[PDB]
Amino acid sequence: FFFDGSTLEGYYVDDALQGQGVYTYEDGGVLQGTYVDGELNGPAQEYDTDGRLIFKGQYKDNIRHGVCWIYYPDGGSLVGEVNEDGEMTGEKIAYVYPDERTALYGKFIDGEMIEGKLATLMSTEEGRPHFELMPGNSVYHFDKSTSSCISTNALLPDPYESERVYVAESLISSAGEGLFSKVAVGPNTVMSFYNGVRITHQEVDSRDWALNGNTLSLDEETVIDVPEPYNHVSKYCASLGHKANHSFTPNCIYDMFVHPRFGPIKCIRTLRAVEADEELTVAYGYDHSPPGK
Ligand SMILES: [Mg+2]
Repeated sequence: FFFDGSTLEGYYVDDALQGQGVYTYEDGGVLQGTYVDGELNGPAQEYDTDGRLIFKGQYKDNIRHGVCWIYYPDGGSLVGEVNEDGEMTGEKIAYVYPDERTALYGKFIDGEMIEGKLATLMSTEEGRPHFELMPGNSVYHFDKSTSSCISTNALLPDPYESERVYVAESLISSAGEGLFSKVAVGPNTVMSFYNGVRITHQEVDSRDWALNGNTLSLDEETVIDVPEPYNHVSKYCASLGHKANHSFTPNCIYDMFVHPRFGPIKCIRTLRAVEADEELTVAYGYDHSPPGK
């Protein structure tokens, strides 16, 4: 909120704040809230360590109250009537994907997805979202990978990804399979997720490189990998990000993603507009060298 976000006024009654106020959190979050008698009461917006919106909702007696929005840097969000304690815990909470349409609506506990059914965000009317369950039995839950288990439901595809990309034989290369866009999309579009087993950089750096075909560093402490049963689509297709080939002229980029089912992972995001049936590629780099030598 440096250039948009309405800057506001407040007034004091007996040394107590009324109206708009700003408070900084321990982690650095900046809350712009509404105050009634020096306590949070009314609409509030929170911003991260920069000017980006990470929360929109309202407080009652210093506690978050009704329908609140939580925004992730990747474009996803979590929305629902909050607990009496201000926590995203209820039966009507939803994770909404970056298209602000596809959603997983259901039971959440403190922001964790316990039972999210596929749904579509049908309207907001600009306060509260309205969801409609999609036809079917598609349910999802927070299921973060370990060092050996990639997923409790390896053949259950991510529904957002499945409408956007598919795996087929690559034409502009000889790396075998490739990842292709199903639809035409503009730049900055999340297309696919890179989930996998969670291992250590020391593990990847010290083992035979032939085991590192599908390795991707997630942060300083961990590498995401799609090891050998799972490198086969018949054994794993919950996510398909590892199928995107590497190139010196990529049309996509790896990026951090907060996924309600997979947890902290990376995703594939377009660099430019991409056409239907166009192959998606990411740049060579530290965790995937160019051919040769
Ligand atoms: Mg590859």
